[PDB]
Amino acid sequence: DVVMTQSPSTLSASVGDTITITCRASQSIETWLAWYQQKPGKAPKLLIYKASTLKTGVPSRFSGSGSGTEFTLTISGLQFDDFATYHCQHYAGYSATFGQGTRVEIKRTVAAPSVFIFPPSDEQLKSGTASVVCLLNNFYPREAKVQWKVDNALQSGNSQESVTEQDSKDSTYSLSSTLTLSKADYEKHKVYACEVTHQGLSSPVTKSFNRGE
Amino acid sequence: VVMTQSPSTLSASVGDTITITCRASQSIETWLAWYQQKPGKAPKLLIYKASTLKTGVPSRFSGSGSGTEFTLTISGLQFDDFATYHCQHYAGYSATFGQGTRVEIKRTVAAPSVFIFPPSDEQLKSGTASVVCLLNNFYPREAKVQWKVDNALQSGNSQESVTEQDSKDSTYSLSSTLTLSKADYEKHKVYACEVTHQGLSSPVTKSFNRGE
Amino acid sequence: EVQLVESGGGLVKAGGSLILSCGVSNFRISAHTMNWVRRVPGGGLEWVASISTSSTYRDYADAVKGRFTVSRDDLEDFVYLQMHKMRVEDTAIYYCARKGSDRLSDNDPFDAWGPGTVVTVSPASTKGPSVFPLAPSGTAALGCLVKDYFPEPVTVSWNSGALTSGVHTFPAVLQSSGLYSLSSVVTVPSSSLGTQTYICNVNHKPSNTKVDKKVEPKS
Amino acid sequence: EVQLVESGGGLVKAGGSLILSCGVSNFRISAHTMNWVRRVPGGGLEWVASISTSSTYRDYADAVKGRFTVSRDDLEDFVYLQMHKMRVEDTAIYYCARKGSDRLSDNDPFDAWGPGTVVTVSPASTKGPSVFPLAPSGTAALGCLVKDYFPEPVTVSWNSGALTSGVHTFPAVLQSSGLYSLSSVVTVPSSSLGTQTYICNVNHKPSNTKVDKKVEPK
Repeated sequence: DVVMTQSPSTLSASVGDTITITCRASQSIETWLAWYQQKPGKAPKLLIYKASTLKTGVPSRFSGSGSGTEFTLTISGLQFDDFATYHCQHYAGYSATFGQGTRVEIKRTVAAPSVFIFPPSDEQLKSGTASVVCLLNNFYPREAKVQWKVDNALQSGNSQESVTEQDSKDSTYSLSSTLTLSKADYEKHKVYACEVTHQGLSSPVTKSFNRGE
Repeated sequence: VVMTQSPSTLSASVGDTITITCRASQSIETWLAWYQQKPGKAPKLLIYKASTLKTGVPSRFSGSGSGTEFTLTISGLQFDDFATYHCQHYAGYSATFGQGTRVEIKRTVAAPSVFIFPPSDEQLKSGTASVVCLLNNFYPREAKVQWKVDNALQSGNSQESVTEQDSKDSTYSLSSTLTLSKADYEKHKVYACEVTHQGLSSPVTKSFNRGE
Repeated sequence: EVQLVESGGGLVKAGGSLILSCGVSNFRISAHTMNWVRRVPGGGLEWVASISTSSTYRDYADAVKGRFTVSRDDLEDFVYLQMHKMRVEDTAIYYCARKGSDRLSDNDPFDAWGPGTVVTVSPASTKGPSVFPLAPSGTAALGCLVKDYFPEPVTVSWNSGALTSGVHTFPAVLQSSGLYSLSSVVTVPSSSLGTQTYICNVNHKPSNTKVDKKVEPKS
Repeated sequence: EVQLVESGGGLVKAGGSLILSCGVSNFRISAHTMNWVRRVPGGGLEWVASISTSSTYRDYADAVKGRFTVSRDDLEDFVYLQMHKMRVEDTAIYYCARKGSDRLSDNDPFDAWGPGTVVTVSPASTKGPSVFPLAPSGTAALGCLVKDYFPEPVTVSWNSGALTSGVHTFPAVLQSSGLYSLSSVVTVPSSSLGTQTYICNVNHKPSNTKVDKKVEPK
């Protein structure tokens, strides 16, 4: 029944900043609230429990406050190691409910993606499969939408996406979308196109090729 | 404790009285059970403590023996009784089974008819080559199928499937499928399956040349 | 250092079943409520199930109630999660998490976590077969190869059931790809290969697929 | 009308792990020793494990000692079998079976069996990747597609480590086939596509595979 909402969903900041993330509960939970840090591919780590108690070993720049339905995590003096996802959690006797998570990232200017499309190689095609690749390079922030069109027909269910972490040099992201088809399905169509939307783009960007280049 | 069943395969006719023997490498007193199992189904306990019949089991099943020597007897074989039978020594902490005895319907020896099928051009174009070797209407069931590609013996790239005894003529049929990628297929010429069976005086080879 | 480790993750098809377990190092689970949590795509955490001490109560999230089961083994310190009738939205990283236990507090957070195990539910619960001919080249043999389908079974007839003498349809075999394959063959008079047409009718009910394939000599 | 049902069967690669469960219908397991048995290809049966009432004893066949674990849940009537470091000879049909009460007999047969679940252990624990080019056509992008390998990870470098500026190697994705795939891309001056050669070096340690692939305009 208890719903937890974190604000904001994504927070852009710089080293040294003091940042705050808030967690709001749909009903009073006293102070039965905990905060967790999680880095990609790792397990969550408890930072703060009972709203304000700091777990032993956690640096003093982390602090928490609040009660009833409103809680706040504060990081005083952001360090590089602190860029990660943070989760709030109401914990009860038998169940637990978490927030949607807040990703803290390195602040930089908005950058629209550069889009490239790659047809399948003849070797792979002869082997019986066609992988068509769409690349979105060096964009910020991370949210982007990629759609595939084959002979102007919108595709669904035959693509997979992968996204990098913030680049160590320029703090951008890159994303790949791979459309996988059989050789026969590939060869019964001509125009292959990738369509991209991103907040830094005033209108969608399309990159395409004709089979048989 | 090692358990040995005799025979491994028993050919019999409806109405026969048959016996299966189980020998233990050391004394197991009377801690022995017999199970029936049909293909694709779970085992069923027939007899335990060497001679006690489980409730519901027909009276034509009986068991005897002790120490290291035990016998299962079926008096009046019915069709439903053609199956595999297992003996098992059971203790509090460990258990071990025999290798199993398959009871089949007796008929005369029949050599297989052997056929080989190259992959279709459609599948080849799709990127895979399935080469099929068929052994039709043979008895008994024991047969050996080997694949040779440019006279090189293949291993690990084929799968076999075997039917049950035909209700009409009591024979078996077997398929062996050799699966290769298109690239591996097209770097060789001669594809052959070699078959060994008791009904054949010498192994039989069926082959083709790729592309003709 | 208190440690937890999950096992049993992998690839399953929608509608299938998968069981995860969790072992521990340097503590006994008996005094702790144990939990399963999953990280979904998008980065959010999602509580899945909990089992209290002495198994007095077992609690499940709404999205998994009736499909998942949690069990505990306090004597050898294992926790289990059975997942049945699995859906694509079950794809996630699954962690086992310990709830704290204090003689000084009646309600504790999740203070120790395992590293997680990946569970992937592929969207296709069924797949129709590809049908290829086995060309015949006194008595000749021909047939149909029915490859790459899921799940069992496939039904094969010949000439809409008019031809049954000498037909053998083999038991399906499970290929290394996780898909099934079989063959159906028939022996016929060699002189009839010019006059009679031979068609295999393949039916795969789980995917509502029907294929009729004509088998002729090749040249 | 006494019933047992196994669940959790499937395909696993040599060295992997798999967990099976067993539920029951029309009786309670608490008074029964519970057992796992397997039928191997060739038709022979093989006892795998047993767990007595109150879990006072857990017994394993030698061939699985140290790799398998059996557990029981008497309150919801479940039995579990964990299988780790699995070998090809673990391939079999697995059944759970009930024995009589060990508080009442030191020697009982398996009087009720489930229908079984199939477990297949493939011999190949590793598989090397196929490397295909992503060919280019001011700034151009090119790369390598590294497909169909197991397990993780794969390392990609460019020009034996001489080229590092503008390289992005994406996280691997798990395909429905059970194999991993990734891409590595690099952006370069468009004028250099004639003069400079670009080679991606792919290393897959688990299969001792190394591939060098030249990416040129088509």
